[PDB]
Amino acid sequence: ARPLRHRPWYVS
Amino acid sequence: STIEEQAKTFLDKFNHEAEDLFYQSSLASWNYNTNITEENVQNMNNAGDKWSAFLKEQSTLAQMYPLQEIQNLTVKLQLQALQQNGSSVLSEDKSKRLNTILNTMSTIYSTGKVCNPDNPQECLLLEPGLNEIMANSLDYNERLWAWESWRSEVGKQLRPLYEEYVVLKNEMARANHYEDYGDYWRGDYEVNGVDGYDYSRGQLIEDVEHTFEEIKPLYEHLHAYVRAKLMNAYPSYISPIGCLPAHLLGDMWGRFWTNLYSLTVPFGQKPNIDVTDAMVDQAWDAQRIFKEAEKFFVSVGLPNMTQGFWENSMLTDPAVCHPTAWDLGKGDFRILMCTKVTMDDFLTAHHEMGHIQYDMAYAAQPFLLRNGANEGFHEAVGEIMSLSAATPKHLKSIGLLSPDFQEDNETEINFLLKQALTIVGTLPFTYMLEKWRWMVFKGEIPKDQWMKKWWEMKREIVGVVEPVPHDETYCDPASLFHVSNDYSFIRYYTRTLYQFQFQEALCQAAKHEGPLHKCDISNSTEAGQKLFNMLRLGKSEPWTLALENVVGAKNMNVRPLLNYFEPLFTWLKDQNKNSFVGWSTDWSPYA
Ligand SMILES: *[C@@H]1O[C@H](CO[C@@H]2O[C@@H](C)[C@@H](O)[C@@H](O)[C@@H]2O)[C@@H](O)[C@H](O)[C@H]1NC(C)=O
Ligand SMILES: *[C@@H]1O[C@H](CO[C@@H]2O[C@@H](C)[C@@H](O)[C@@H](O)[C@@H]2O)[C@@H](O)[C@H](O)[C@H]1NC(C)=O
Ligand SMILES: *[C@@H]1O[C@H](CO)[C@@H](O)[C@H](O)[C@H]1NC(C)=O
Ligand SMILES: [Cl-]
Ligand SMILES: [Zn+2]
Repeated sequence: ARPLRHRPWYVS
Repeated sequence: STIEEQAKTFLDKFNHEAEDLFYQSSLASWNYNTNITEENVQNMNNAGDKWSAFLKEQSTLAQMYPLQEIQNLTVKLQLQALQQNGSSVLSEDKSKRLNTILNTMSTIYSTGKVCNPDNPQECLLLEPGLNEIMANSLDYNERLWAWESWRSEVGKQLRPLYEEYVVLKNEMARANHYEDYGDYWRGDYEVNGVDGYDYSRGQLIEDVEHTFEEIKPLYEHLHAYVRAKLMNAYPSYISPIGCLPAHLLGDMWGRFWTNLYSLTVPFGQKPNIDVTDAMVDQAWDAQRIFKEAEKFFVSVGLPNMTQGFWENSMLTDPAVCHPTAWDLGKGDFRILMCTKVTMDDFLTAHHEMGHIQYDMAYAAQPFLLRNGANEGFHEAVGEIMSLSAATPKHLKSIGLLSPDFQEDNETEINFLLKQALTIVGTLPFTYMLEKWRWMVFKGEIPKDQWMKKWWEMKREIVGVVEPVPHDETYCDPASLFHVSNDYSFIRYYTRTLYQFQFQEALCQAAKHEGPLHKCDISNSTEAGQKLFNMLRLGKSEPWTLALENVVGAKNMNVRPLLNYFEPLFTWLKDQNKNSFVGWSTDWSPYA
């Protein structure tokens, strides 16, 4: 799981 | 105004804190992906948890600045991203039920397995068992068993869950003042407040339908050629005027026709260009591949990779080996790739470094604007890099191909046919699937004909027919990952069109001579300049403007894709001159 800069902001 | 000034201050402080927390989460996730450990699992979990809680608080804080009182559009964009209520607008009961349904559908899909009926302890997963059957089996009934067993075992589980999921997602969307969940998804292309660059959510439907109408002739000719080949591959099972049975298309759904290549290759005595052996002969290594990619990007005027990139990237296998481009912030850019010395990994290196190049271009933007202009931009940017890097001209330049090498027309046709099976084949599939979901969310398809309409559309739009009848206990759409895992799908259509638009424009900027598919943009700083004028925008500007920056037009256009395949289109028309082109929706394997 890693962070995004847009929703959902934390994907797997 | 005071509220707008306070909104700007709030966003500035958000940017600082988000940069810090995002960097820590990105670095923790990178460490886990590079070195799987319980300690790195724990560190990743801690970073992710802090990041998500921070975003929850910042969403609540962003609510204090109504967009109705903001007149700066950039500020408005940043605020809207944080203000999205989403599933929170539902009651805790409905929210909880929706999350349970979502996790359940995901779990059903990822644990799906089908077992030999004559020996039930022999079971197959989607990957690799069933996928292997759907790619490689020439046994009509084995392929039918795999296709039907997957739909029966998984989609039937998913059907009631998917019904409740539609209900709850529609309530969520309407509570956020959208018409329905499909309209909510199409909001991802919306543009307001920019005169001359606006784009409404309904306009996406119109543009997808119009461009699809334009590609219908090429797809019909490809479909007729493939149908003729498949009649040889599966004798007595395919009508000359009929749709293609859904279980004979090379994968579990017919999403791509890639694995039909060896059943349809026009000139099988000509091999396709593979420079793997040349790479090994010249003793290339992963570092060599990525240095060549860096040279390619420099040649159009883009920066070469950072020192931190060369230090911190894992270009060799010690880890999760998915090729990925990481933009961690604070000048930290990495690529994770277990590179092999093979042509595919060379092209994939160009693709991932294209991602990184995009990331570097818009790094100076505010945090929330450090993204692609819309959901389709980033992968299109990646794809054009592979396009240029695989051309014979490019391979000659880097000395992986002989200077006297000349691609004959049979090899050219083989390559374009293989390209079309993946690229063109998936467009009707993608359009039709998303159209079905849009219509379901709209309320235009009653539950009691969900499947009846699905297959009616499969026959009409895609030219594909179910090998056996499916009543409304089935949920065939949900048997594909993106449907059961609640992902919008039209990105694969727009992404495709964009990528050829880009390429054509860049290739015109490079004064390319000859068919578009042979173009290489290497050593064209004018091309790199046109590309960079969009890359640096991030999502600070409407995607329409960002697209115009590269290609001089404000809207999706399929004409460049058609131009790229025009030689294949001509060849196919000649090949099909004694065949039916198109299909009757009336025929079925079981009627
Ligand atoms: C809108 O405001 C811009 C400056 O705002 C600041 O800089 C941008 C990049 C964001 O970080 C934002 O959050 C900051 O508050 C101006 O450059 C721009 O011209 C303004 N809009 C118009 C139409 O003039
Ligand atoms: C968002 O929703 C607000 C009301 O919902 C409240 O906030 C969400 C996050 C949930 O926690 C819910 O329990 C709360 O009652 C509205 O006041 C606000 O205007 C909405 N804004 C938008 C942009 O939809
Ligand atoms: C790019 O330029 C270099 C040096 O000018 C040259 O060696 C290389 O072959 C060129 N490649 C193309 C595709 O023009
Ligand atoms: Cl299906
Ligand atoms: Zn990519």
